Amino acid sequence: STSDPVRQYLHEIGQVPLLTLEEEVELARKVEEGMEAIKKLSEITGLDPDLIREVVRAKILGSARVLDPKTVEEIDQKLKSLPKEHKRYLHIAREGEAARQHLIEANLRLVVSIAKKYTGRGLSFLDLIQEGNQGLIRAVEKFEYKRRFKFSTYATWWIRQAINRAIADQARTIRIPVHMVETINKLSRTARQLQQELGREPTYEEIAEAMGPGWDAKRVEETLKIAQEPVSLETPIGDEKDSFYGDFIPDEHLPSPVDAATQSLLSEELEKALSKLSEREAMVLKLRKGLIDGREHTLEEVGAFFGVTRERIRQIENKALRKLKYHESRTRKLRDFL
Amino acid sequence: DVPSKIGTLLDLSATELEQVLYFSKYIVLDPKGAILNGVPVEKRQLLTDEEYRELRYGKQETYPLPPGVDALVKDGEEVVKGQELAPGVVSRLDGVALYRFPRRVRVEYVKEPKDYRVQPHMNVVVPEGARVEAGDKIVAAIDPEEEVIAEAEGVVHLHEPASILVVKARVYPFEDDVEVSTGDRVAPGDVLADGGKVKSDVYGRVEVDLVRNVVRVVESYDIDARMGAEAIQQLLKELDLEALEKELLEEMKHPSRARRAKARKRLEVVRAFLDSGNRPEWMILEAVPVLPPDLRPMVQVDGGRFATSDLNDLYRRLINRNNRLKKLLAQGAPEIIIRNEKRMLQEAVD
DNA sequence: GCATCCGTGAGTCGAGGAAGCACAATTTAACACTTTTGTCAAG
DNA sequence: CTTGACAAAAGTGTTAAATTGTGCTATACTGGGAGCCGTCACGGATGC
Repeated sequence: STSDPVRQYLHEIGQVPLLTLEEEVELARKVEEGMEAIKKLSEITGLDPDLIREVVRAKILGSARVLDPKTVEEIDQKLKSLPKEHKRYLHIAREGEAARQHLIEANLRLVVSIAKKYTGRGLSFLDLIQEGNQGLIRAVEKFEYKRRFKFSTYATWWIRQAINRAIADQARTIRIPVHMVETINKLSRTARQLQQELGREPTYEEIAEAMGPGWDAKRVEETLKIAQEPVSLETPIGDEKDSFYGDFIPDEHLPSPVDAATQSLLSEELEKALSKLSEREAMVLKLRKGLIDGREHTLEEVGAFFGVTRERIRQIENKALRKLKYHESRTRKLRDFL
Repeated sequence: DVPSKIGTLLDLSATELEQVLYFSKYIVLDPKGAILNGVPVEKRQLLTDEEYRELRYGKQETYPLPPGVDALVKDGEEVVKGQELAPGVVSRLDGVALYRFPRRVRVEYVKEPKDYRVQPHMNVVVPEGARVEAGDKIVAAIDPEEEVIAEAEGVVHLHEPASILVVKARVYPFEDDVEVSTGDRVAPGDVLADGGKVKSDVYGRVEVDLVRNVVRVVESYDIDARMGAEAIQQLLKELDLEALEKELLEEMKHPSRARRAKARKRLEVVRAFLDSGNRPEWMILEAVPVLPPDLRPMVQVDGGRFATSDLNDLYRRLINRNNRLKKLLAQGAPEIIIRNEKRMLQEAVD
């Protein structure tokens, strides 16, 4: 279906026939032989094994794929300049790289069957399939046909692992580490088992006891507080959808008009009070309290500006602070701002 | 947005644009002398997935023979459509016939039709009709205890294929080193092996069979067809708005009112881009802007709970899919997987 | 011309707020110590 | 304005927990699941 992404994907993966026992073994053997051939090529030419595999993969995948192409063509020519005995490993590498593509493409139904069992846990059906496909790609890399086990027995481990790790890493807006995700899942299981056995919702004490050593009611509660998903700001309230959560949440970052005015009123009053001080006493207090440059200066730094020793600055500031205290008492025009 | 601006400039229908944009059909950007069903392939032509596969990789089919039976054809013999390969199976295309998995290998010792049985975990290491000196390997296996070798000199004959592969290709025998490798693409006259003694006589994909020491050229073309917005952006970058306007103006003199009505609609969009100074390819996004965080806040409510906007969830989906596509491209994943990831990335942006 | 399809539009305030483990790698916490800073009394 | 004790007040440097990221399981497993459903206007576009 053009409209349905899932139906379109299923149709595409249904165009590749399933592999028989003989077909699967040859593909796995070719992949295994190619990797061994690539390793030998690196030894013979001294090139990085990763670079050799990337050059081989680029040649197989063709020009329909976007190291620039010229460097690939240069390494390709160098490999092709090897003698026949060494060109044989290059041919094996190309055949193995092609086999890797066909072995992967033939097991795309396996991921879909496994992935359909993980829906409803935070990731969509197509997202589960793509994560599973990544485990399937990893399985082809590590699968060993010498053991005579079928591919699905070993691949099902990687497909499930990739899907589960994807859920632990992408299912929540605020990501919780995988280990903490495991703790949350285990706690939910324990509560569910206790709930079905006590005929009621267990308390944190029961859950902590069932979890095991190192768990108490406080830890059970903190873990449950950790696992709370954020609520949407656009959730409707009421039968008619014209009100939302965001309409009821005040902004408490920006200062209010009343807060801004009292800050500016205080600055004006403090400026007038600092007028009664001497020319240098006002500078000392304004420098030490961060009223000039925005940041507090120290006695030594203040002395550096004025060339006086640290001790003297402390005394002169204290006298000025005493002066201001006397002025405030005789006026009481600055106590309301505190 | 009906009528689409992208479709109007490129002259693509609403359905045609959707098929390309969401990876349902290919659009030809360079035919490369490709012929489809006896007709040359032309630029801007829409190809279905089967047509693209036939053009880009060729025609081939595998027919599974029933167990025990022996095919009526030899390995490497050309067949014609309708010919019976095995006693009960008839091919549907002409090409080289190849044994897939020979179940029994019948060697002929000279002094003697000794036979050996082939198992799925075993592979034959010699071609049909080969003289084997006493000692040479014949059938390989995982365990050397079951490995098959030749006691004396003889001729190796392969029988009882698991299936028959019919491939439309040209087979080029060789003796010395081949100058090409598997997956390479060649054109007529290109050297294949033996210093020009063997050369390609047809387009196709070259694959070297070391067991049969021949070079097969699977007849196919190096056509340039693409899907998605990468193809559309390629067409939108190639547009010459000056040239398009002149052609549209000439068609504005057509007697038919529908033709002039359509030409006016196209030229109104063309005129808009010409006058404003915008580029048509800017309608395809390469970088997606991200809204400032304070306009999509994640705030802590008076109770300590967190509230967030829907845009964060939509951004996370696009970022997750974008990152996954990069990983898949780095892994060299098959085209089917990549197409699904690209189709999901487009939907996430939408 | 012609149906058939899709897309856009349809009053205002108010009140209702499901693996598990192993191990490596990174980060956080707790010491330790030295190095400012702030006072002090003098002087 | 100094001038020397002083004491926290702070910072720098290791170290060890505590937290977090990552790889790995080998019987065989191979194409999803939920709508379902009482309105009426218009353009405007295409199927031709």
